[PDB]
Amino acid sequence: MLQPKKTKFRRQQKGRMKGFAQRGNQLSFGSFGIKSLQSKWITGRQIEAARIAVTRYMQRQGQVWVRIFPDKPITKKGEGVRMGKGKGAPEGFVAPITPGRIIFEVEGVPYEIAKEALRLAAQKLPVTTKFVVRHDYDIQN
Amino acid sequence: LECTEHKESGMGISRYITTKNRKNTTQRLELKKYNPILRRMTLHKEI
Amino acid sequence: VTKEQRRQKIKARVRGKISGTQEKPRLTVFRSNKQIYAQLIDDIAGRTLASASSLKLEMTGSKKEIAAKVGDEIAKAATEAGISTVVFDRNGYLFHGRIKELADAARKGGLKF
Amino acid sequence: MKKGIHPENYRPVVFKDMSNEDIFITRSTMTYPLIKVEIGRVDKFMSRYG
Amino acid sequence: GSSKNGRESESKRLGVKVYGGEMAKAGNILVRQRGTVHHPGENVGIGKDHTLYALKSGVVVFTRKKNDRSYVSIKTE
Amino acid sequence: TANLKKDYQERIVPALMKQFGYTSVMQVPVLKKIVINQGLGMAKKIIDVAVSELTAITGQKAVPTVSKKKMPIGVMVTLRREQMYRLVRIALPRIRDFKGIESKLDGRGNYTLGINEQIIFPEIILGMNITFVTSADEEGYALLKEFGLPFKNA
Amino acid sequence: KTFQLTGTPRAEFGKKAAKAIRKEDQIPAVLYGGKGEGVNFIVSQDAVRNLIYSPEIFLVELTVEGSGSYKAILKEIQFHPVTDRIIHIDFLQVTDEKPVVMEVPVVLGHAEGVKAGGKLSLEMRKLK
Amino acid sequence: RIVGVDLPQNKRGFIALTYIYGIGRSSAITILDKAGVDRDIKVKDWSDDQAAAIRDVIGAGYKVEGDLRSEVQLNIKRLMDIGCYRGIRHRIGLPLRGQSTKNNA
RNA sequence: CAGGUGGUUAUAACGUUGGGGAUCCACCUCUUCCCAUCCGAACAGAGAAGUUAAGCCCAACGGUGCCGAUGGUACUGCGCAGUGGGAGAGUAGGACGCCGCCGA
RNA sequence: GACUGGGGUGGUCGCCUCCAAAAGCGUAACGGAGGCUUCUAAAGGUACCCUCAGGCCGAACCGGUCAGAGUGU
Ligand SMILES: [K+]
Ligand SMILES: [Mg+2]
Ligand SMILES: [Mg+2]
Ligand SMILES: [Mg+2]
Ligand SMILES: [Mg+2]
Ligand SMILES: [Mg+2]
Ligand code: NA
Ligand code: NA
Ligand code: NA
Repeated sequence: MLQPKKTKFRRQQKGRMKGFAQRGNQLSFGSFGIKSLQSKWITGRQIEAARIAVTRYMQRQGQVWVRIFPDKPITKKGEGVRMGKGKGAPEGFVAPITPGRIIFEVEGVPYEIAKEALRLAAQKLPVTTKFVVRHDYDIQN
Repeated sequence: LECTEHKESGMGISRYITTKNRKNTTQRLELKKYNPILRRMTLHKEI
Repeated sequence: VTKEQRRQKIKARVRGKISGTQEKPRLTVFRSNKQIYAQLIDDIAGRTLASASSLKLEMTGSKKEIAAKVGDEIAKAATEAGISTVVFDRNGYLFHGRIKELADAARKGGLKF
Repeated sequence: MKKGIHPENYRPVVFKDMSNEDIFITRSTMTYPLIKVEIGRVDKFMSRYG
Repeated sequence: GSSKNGRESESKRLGVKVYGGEMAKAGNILVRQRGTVHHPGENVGIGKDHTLYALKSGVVVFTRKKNDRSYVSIKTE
Repeated sequence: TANLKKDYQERIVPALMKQFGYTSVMQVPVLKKIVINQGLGMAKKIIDVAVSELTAITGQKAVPTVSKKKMPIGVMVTLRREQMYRLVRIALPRIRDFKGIESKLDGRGNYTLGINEQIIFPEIILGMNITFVTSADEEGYALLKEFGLPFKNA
Repeated sequence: KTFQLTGTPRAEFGKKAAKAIRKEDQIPAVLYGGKGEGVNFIVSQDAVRNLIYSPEIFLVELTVEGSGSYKAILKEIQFHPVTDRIIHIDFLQVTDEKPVVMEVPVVLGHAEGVKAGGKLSLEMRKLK
Repeated sequence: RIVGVDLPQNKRGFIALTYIYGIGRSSAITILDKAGVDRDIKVKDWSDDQAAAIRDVIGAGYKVEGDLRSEVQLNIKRLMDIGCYRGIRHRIGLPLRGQSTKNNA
């Protein structure tokens, strides 16, 4: 489970996700990847499940990069607790993403293997996804 | 240990009210201050 | 820490308080290893009104008397230019020695300051 | 420079080596006063028996 | 349970009071500030709490010098 | 006088040792000042005794050194224009255990000679830790070879 | 190692003009470098095939209808964050002197070769 | 002072010479007799000539001080590195002159 | 041939390479007095023994800093992206200052 | 006694600073974080003179590259 080793502040205001991702929207470090098409909070459990899927596929070959990191703490109130009286109990960390942000990247496997593995990873994520490849890629060899 | 201090020896009389730390300055504080009655600078001492 | 920057800091400190106008011009002084230069400056215009130095002036062998002669000369030049009040600028030097003699001689002359 | 703070009796003294005939003169703070200063196995076998 | 927060001090109404180009009488307060966000210049004085005020009557001028340092001055007559 | 007379007479570094031969004696390396600093954390009479020891060794008063956290944790003395350039001359007739003084430089020329025993002093647990700041244009070793003192590995 | 391209002149600037250009399936492009002011023009998404391509096809010969003809190379490309479509192209005009640094594909220790058009100083490409 | 060693200034010669590493009572007596100095003279009472004679007798023979220390260290190092019985006994810290352990150090 | 003192927010700074010297500046020489620090290193004084080595000035250098378009994009006002405003970063490039007064 | 996502329990009640605060000022929550109920006879005034912290080299001292330090709280 990805989460910061230390943090300055325990609580964070629930911000707002606004437009498209202007950084991290281009395939760097790899040849194939998947971009989000929605705005959402991605949890560490979802990230780990998707990474496990994409690594169980492709066998032992290739390399996989995860490009987002959960560093936003969230809280939950709890059953029987009324509104008010401060923040609730901490319940982990999330990464907020907007459409265009690349979540997963792979390199070192053929086109079909990459496409299938990234499909498998995308099926465990809470956002609809687009599969992308680097534009200077050669389809053969 | 910080307290009110009164400076005196005017001429009515001339008084100045200041503060001091008595533990730091056990001895009596004496300074030259302007005297309104005599219109000159005279030595005032803590009472 | 070069002596140039050491004097530049003191020059900035002195100029923080002293500035010259057409009335009460700045009297700035440069020392050097020999001779001594005095200048009368109107700072709002960036224009020098009077000057004096010991480059063509030589009477004794000792810098204190040479500085006194320069002070007398600059007092004369200022009174001829129509200057009676000034403000002295140390120009980064300690007010003691040759500059002290120059200022004292300028006091013996005109330049009521 | 500061008069009095610096140690006094800074006379000129001579260092003389008693076993090297060397004389030096300095101003060590201690007509110069004189201070005297002072300044294998096979072979063994062949030697024993041969 | 309970919250350990809930405190806040009163606002001090800091900021620029007379902007560049306006006319200021003598003694008018120009800036309320903590420290020297703006430094005094010609015909401008600075108080104990770094309040900038006019020493004359004229037009307020804001200027920027080296290190983007901001100066407030008064142009008179 | 001191060794300054002989040094000015010879001045062989510009020609005999060569280098910096710009017809300028102002390029010849010279020894700026010699600084002796003992230093000790025992404080409090240790400093009041070490100041006397340094003063006796040097011929000039040694002010205590602050430790900045506010105590006199060291004693030091700086000598110039009269340290045999008689300090170097007095140090020349000395010995302690054996020979083999180190030849470590400082990147600009500084014989920072660390001596454990203070019994090698003809006048006098301690230390010496003497240093020689010199204006070597500061050659690391080429102009730092103007040392007349003992040195290991020749 | 020589692409051919033609450009419709562009004189309207702003978000409105760029949107109007892109609605009819074309790309705003600028060309600068060397002496002379820059040239603004419009190319077509079909016309650009040096972008979705394996090699570094230097020497794009551009004929701009309102201007002359130049030999340039790809300098900067802007993509849409979501659709990955091409939204703007900037070309650097290469001259005889003033060598231009670019990226040249690597085969296994090989390259594609840059000696003409561009002078020298090729950095790398896909140095994995 | 004598060989780089400061002697007890208030002791007789035949005792104060034993304070040098490499000279005992017998060597001190022999050195004084060969140099021609009476053995019952305090160190402070030695003439300059007598001190020179004693130093010159100490030289040319009687390996003392740092020379003897280096010689002994070299001998011990050679004995240890030859890997003999006495070498391993010295390396392990046990008696090597025939003494029996299990009862005394 | 160099010095002093100012305006202009480093396009002005830093740096590397090379060259100065009748006097101008500086390094440099010595502490009797003024004055100062454990130390004439700094500060202060005394007049000319030698140096252009260093400071300083000049010239070349686009090296580190600094500045910086056009086009596009982000964002945004109008209660509709129809009609207006429009970055930041980056890329072309620029830049080894520009104007005064005094003295020689 | 009051506030209070019913009341009670728990917490809080005056002042200071940051964020919430939407690029003037102002602006709420039992929203998120911390402090105060003093201190200094110099830690006040002025003239003069200085410049921290960090990394490296040598062995508190030397050397030259460099706003991090301090400003009682
Ligand atoms: K723009
Ligand atoms: Mg506030
Ligand atoms: Mg811009
Ligand atoms: Mg109630
Ligand atoms: Mg506001
Ligand atoms: Mg607002
Ligand atoms: Na509140
Ligand atoms: Na910039
Ligand atoms: Na930019």
